[PDB]
Amino acid sequence: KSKFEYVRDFEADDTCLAHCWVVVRLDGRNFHRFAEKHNFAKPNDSRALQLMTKCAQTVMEELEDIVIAYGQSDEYSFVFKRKTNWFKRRASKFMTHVASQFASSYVFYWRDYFEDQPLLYPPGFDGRVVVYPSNQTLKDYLSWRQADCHINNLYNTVFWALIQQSGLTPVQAQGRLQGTLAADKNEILFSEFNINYNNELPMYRKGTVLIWQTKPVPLHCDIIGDAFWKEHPEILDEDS
Amino acid sequence: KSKFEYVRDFEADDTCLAHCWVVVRLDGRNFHRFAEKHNFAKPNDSRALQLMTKCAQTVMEELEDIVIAYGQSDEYSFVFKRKTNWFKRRASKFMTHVASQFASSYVFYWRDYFEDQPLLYPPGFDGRVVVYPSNQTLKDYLSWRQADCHINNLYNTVFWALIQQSGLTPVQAQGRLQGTLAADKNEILFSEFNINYNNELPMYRKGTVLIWQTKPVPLHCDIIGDAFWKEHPEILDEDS
Amino acid sequence: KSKFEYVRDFEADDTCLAHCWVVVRLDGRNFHRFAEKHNFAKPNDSRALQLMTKCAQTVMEELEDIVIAYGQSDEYSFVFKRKTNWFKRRASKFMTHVASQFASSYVFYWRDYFEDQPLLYPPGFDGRVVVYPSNQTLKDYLSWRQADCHINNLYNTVFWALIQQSGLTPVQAQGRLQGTLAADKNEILFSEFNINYNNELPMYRKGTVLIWQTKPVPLHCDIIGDAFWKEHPEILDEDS
Amino acid sequence: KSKFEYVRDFEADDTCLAHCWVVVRLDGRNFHRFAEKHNFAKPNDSRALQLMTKCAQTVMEELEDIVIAYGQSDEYSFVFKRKTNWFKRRASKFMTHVASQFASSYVFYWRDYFEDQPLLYPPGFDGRVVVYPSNQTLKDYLSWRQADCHINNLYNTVFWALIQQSGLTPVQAQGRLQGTLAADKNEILFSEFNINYNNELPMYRKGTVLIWQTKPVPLHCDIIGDAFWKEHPEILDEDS
Repeated sequence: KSKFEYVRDFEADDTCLAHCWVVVRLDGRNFHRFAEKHNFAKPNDSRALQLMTKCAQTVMEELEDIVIAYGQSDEYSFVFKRKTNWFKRRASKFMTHVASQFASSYVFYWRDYFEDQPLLYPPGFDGRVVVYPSNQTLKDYLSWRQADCHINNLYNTVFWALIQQSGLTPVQAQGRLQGTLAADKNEILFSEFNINYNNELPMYRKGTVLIWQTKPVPLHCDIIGDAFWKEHPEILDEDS
Repeated sequence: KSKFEYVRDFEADDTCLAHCWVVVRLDGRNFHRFAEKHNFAKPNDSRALQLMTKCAQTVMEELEDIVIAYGQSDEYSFVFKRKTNWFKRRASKFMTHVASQFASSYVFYWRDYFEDQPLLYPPGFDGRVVVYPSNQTLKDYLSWRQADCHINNLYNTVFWALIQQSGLTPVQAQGRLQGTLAADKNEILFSEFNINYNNELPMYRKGTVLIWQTKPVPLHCDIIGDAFWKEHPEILDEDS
Repeated sequence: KSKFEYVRDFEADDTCLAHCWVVVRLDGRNFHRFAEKHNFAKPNDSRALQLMTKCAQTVMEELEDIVIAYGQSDEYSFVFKRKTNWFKRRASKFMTHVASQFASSYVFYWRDYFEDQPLLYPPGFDGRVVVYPSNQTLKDYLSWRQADCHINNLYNTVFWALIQQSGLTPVQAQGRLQGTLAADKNEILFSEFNINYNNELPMYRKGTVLIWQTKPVPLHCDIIGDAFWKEHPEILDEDS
Repeated sequence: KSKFEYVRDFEADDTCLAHCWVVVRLDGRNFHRFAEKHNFAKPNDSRALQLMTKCAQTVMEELEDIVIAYGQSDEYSFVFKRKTNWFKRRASKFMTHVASQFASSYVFYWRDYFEDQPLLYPPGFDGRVVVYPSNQTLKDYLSWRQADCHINNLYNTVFWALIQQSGLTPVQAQGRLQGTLAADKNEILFSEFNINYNNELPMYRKGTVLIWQTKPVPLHCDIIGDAFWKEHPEILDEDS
């Protein structure tokens, strides 16, 4: 009917390969500018990070089949169990339901974390869907993101200390850090600022992992090693 | 030498066929419940509708290459010009940037339309991407959505009149309307409720179209006929 | 400055999910008619089957990264190792190179198997590509095809015996076999035709597997059990 | 049933955008070597070209919904009408049925064109599927291929004349031709070899077009201009 209904023929199938892990990853859009305009503390800002996590919790509570989420900096990844058929496994549905629910929550709960700082404008989020064929590839993905958190936090902590405390210019801080190794960065934090990196808050060092324990609770533990997985076998062991 | 970086190989290309119209369509998620919980007026609620449009305007102003938007009820469609290469024409990018920016705006500008009614929880939105190969198919798509607005508004107007004014039960209203034709519904509104359907507000009857005139201005005109397109030839005539 | 070159923009990416098994499966097109027209012996014809295998061998020798092939009746499946990047893993390339090389070989080597029977016309082949995320799914796929060979050979052997030896009409044969179980079919072959099914040629019962031993050698063994895989661990154990 | 049947869930949809032109293009695989080994005459070999065309005719006769084919050098393109639903418009089916039927025919009819030259080995063919959204884009595609034929034949004719008649070395011929314009190449053919390019056989200059007139007949006419299309309006005018 309608005579215009034929246009439905143009919708294409975007089904995610069956019995595989489906991950939706979100990145705040132009959050470098968003951070500036909202006076985000460098190198880490607890308000921003906890707001993100609160949004991830909401996504996990409102959508379905998400078994684990991992967030750090301006990103959050959501893993849907592989036997899911939530929306016939259509990529577009995973993407938009996660992206929209997250964004609405970001604004909705903003005041709970930024009681004094006013939200200047509704932000946007970049999103993508990736399918991982195995438990090992999924874990490697999560390790990839956690390792990224580590690399960036170490760099940023020493970088901002050089600026905010040593008085160096952004360009000077960068030059001093170029070519430096992990051990070097640690030595600089210790010698020049009397900072023990390993004592920095767990959230800033490892990021945040959300799992069902029922409600999604936050943890700032290592997920690269086996310990985490051996202790929460229900996640990867699930059927299909 | 990351070692986990190989997981990048899993990202798949979701490029939209070149030189074609790209449409992102959004639908409020479970908005039947959202409407109930927020006391939306039936059959039409100006607050809700105008908030949606405000969101569409924000999406058009913050993203790029959107030449026309059309909304009605709990939906809104965004048309990206066919020569766009905004994000290498990746479907996921169109989807998430539109969905997220729309959702954050929905919460952000809520009070501007629901000054008294409080927002009980951050809503989610359903989204999809469709590629239309020609100007005629794109027009037919828009006509399909506008015709949908007409069909539903006529049905809902008489439906809610039977309930809110005749005292019929939802089930009775439905029974009375089954098998009825468009002319019949019009007759019922006129005879039993002294309602001239054609005099109902334009926004409720035709929905809202957004085009650049620069800023995106709202119009509640017919877009099925040629009149609209002959008057705004810049939209379909653009290169590529 | 060609001016027509822009049509290249329309080519779409059809890359197969990285680090996964890629299978190309071929089916002779309308081979029921081809078999009739070329006097194929029923229920099995060694000429046809061995010609197919010869073709599979040529596909494995001329293309690259194929680690195992399995054929039966009018089909043949080719498995490409998962670390292959042969053609950027484009589905179309796997499909056409396999399909074309197979078809040309079918005609080229025809006389080597049908020395007297003349080829009446060049046949066509149906083809498809499927990506299997794991070793178990790939094995289950091969088992699915071998089991198919078993089910059909048992059915066809008793079916053609009822016709070619009992004088039943095709429709009568079918009626007699409807509702029958595997054991029943075995009983019928034994009692009424003095045929011990398990003694039928291995090729007809299990089909043909091709693996590198270098050249691709034919084997008519079971591949559903673990025996085959434990003995040829190089196939599934390969990197990536 | 089967227990292995679940593997069917892995097959992905590869449907071509509805109501659009579907083109399957084939390129002989490593035909530079094939030409050498079979003593193909340079710059053009009538046997090779006519064999290709014979194969294209067979593809058009055995498959369905192909309305026009265009071939030149070692390639052939097949255009399927846009309202086709032959195989649910699955790319893989267009690809493999065209590639296989073509290849089997190439071998089958080889002797009809190479009566003395023996076929040393069964060749392979590269294949691809492209979807064109409009009549204009389809025509531009065909013009792109015909123009390519022109460009290459002009270059090759003068190139091989320089070698085969002027005694230049391949590397010298190339150097002399670098930087030369169309008019220059024409001047060289005329002045040095007394060759009027425009008098070369139509097949070598324009290639071959196949259309239904019913059977697919060969034509060596221009298809870049409107003349051809105005005279055979049935092709682009067909419904959908």
